[PDB]
Amino acid sequence: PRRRVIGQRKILPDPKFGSELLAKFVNILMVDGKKSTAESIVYSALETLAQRSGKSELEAFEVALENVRPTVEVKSRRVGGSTYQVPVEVRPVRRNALAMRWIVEAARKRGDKSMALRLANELSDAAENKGTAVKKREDVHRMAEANKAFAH
Amino acid sequence: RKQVSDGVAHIHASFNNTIVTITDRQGNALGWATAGGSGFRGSRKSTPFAAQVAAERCADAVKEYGIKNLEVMVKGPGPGRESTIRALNAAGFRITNITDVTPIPHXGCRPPKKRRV
Amino acid sequence: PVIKVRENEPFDVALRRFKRSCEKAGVLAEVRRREFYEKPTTERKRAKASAVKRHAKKLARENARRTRLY
RNA sequence: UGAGCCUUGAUGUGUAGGAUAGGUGGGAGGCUUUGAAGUGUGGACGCCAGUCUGCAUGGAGCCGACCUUGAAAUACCACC
RNA sequence: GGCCCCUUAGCUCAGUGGUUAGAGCAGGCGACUCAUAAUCGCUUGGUCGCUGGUUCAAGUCCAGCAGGGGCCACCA
RNA sequence: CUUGAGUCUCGUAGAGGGGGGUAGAAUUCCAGGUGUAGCGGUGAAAUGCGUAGAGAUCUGGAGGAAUACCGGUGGCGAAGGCGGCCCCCUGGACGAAGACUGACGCUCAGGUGCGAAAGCGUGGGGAGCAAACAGGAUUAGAUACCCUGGUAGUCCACGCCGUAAACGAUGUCGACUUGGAGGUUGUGCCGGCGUGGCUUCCGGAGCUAACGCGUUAAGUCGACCGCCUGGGGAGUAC
Ligand SMILES: [Mg+2]
Ligand SMILES: [Mg+2]
Ligand SMILES: [Mg+2]
Ligand SMILES: [Mg+2]
Ligand SMILES: [Mg+2]
Ligand SMILES: [Mg+2]
Ligand SMILES: [Mg+2]
Ligand SMILES: [Mg+2]
Ligand SMILES: [Mg+2]
Ligand SMILES: [Mg+2]
Ligand SMILES: [Mg+2]
Ligand SMILES: [Mg+2]
Ligand SMILES: [Mg+2]
Ligand SMILES: [Mg+2]
Ligand SMILES: [Mg+2]
Ligand SMILES: [Mg+2]
Ligand SMILES: [Mg+2]
Ligand SMILES: [Mg+2]
Ligand SMILES: [Mg+2]
Ligand SMILES: [Mg+2]
Repeated sequence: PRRRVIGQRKILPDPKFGSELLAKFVNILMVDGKKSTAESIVYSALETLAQRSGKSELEAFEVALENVRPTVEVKSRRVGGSTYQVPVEVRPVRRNALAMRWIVEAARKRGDKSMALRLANELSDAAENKGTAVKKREDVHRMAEANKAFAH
Repeated sequence: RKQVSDGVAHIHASFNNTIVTITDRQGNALGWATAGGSGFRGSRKSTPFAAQVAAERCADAVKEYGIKNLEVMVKGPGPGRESTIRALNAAGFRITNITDVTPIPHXGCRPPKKRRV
Repeated sequence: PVIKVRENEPFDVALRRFKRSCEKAGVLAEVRRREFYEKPTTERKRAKASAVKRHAKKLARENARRTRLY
């Protein structure tokens, strides 16, 4: 906004794991205000991923999340009346938000029998650089790399 | 191919492009590179980043002579006047002299007319 | 703009002093000026305008001294 | 500064792989202080993995096939 | 009559006999912009004329027959 | 008769004018060496140039036009105008002390002369720039603005033409009338104190419809000249 006044809203960690990050993930997955359904789906998919990978629910999720976070992005700036696309550096909170949004949207557009199974498959495939989320991250990175002469 | 150990880097930086050439002390060229040949067309061609990329490619291409020292002669008003020198220094060469050699008439001829944009 | 790198100094200081020597020599100003043709009448008019603006600025700066803002 | 032939030495790493592999071949005994395993000085070529080569020290071994390849020892060798 | 050059994806063109079939052109989906044109990213797309035989391995070997061009021949 | 006007003697500053000679930087072109795949241009492109060797870089030569820095509301000229350096011919302006002539003055209808740039005639020269013209773009169209080329012309000698926002939009000559801050150029006395010429900015009385001018007047007066009389038709027709 015009005045730079806004604050920040707190969040409450999930019950069975005590991590706010899974709470934000559930929030992004939620539709129509129905939080219980989202938590059911998240817990089922995450435990399936845990028993397939064999380590745990938390660190498997974090390892999958690490392979999607972007590092540079493209914005637009003016110098003499003309607008150029320019690479900029993203902040960690923005990194987490972008990664979660990409994972959820990639998972929604699949062809399995349930949303939990879709999300489990997407996370498992992303934990080793295979999913469409990884492809989109690579696309963004190379698009930023192309417009490198305009930075600074 | 033939050891020289001394060279002169000539930089030609106009408003649209930049050309760097390496010559022996006697003016004999050994290699060259341009910003337009490195994969930069149009507007991107006239940025300091392209100039440093071209400078490092020229340093790459002139390696077969064992060049150890350099002196720099810059002409032109273009953007790539000083990033080229930094790239040449970062390429490992030893810099000895820097000189401006841009031509100035002492009156001369008549320039073109103003563009009415 | 003749620069000789002296004994035992880093590259950045030599670059900076070369830049200041070339800025002193007024090279880029000349390259900018001799780009196109300017009629004698245009040059005389611009010189008069510059002199008038200098005088007005000096008078305003001097005049601001007597007054107080609050 | 070309072309032709005559003169020798290098030269060519599919996968596999002791292996930077053209065939053939009298073929498996030659080389051996007519300075050898393994060092140091040192040059060359090199898909830069490694081969060739001058000297010195050392001073005298490698040794065929012997086992993965279809192939081996230029261990001596004629042919291109 | 004699040389020569021109078929490889949809076209034009590179392709070395060892584990290669590549490039340039359209359409499509995106990115930047309040919004266009300009730029930028990702894409859709091979019977290498039919047949032959040589190697461990035949797109790369020639063999049988194609369509038009550039010079030169020719006294039923 | 000497106070207006003029002559003589000594110095000062100056892109004032006409003619000849000469230097250094840069652009273009010609010949050669190295070297190799782009250059150039634009908001983005294309036309154009290049593997028949370009652009970049070094050496040698040819030719034309203009004089960076000094450089400045600095200087000179009736106005138009005048800028590298050296010599030859030549016009004006100002200051200090004195001598000489004796009203020899001011203004001027017709008349005469000078007068930017473009343009016309004859003979030369031609680097760069660039009306006309050709091509590439942009656009609904683009006889344009932008890009790539380019001929008259721009240069010299001699001769015409006679016009410009030729402007300070302010005719020439003389006398009188509070101040302040600077620039440039002479001179007197001992950095200070005076005294002449030209010039930039502000401002008082006064004047003006107002804006503004204000000792360089658009203030107070005198001599002579030129011009105006509602807007179009028209600065046109005969
Ligand atoms: Mg020019
Ligand atoms: Mg231009
Ligand atoms: Mg008179
Ligand atoms: Mg008259
Ligand atoms: Mg004229
Ligand atoms: Mg004429
Ligand atoms: Mg003529
Ligand atoms: Mg015509
Ligand atoms: Mg033009
Ligand atoms: Mg006239
Ligand atoms: Mg008139
Ligand atoms: Mg008038
Ligand atoms: Mg008069
Ligand atoms: Mg009045
Ligand atoms: Mg006033
Ligand atoms: Mg007064
Ligand atoms: Mg009066
Ligand atoms: Mg009046
Ligand atoms: Mg009337
Ligand atoms: Mg008339």
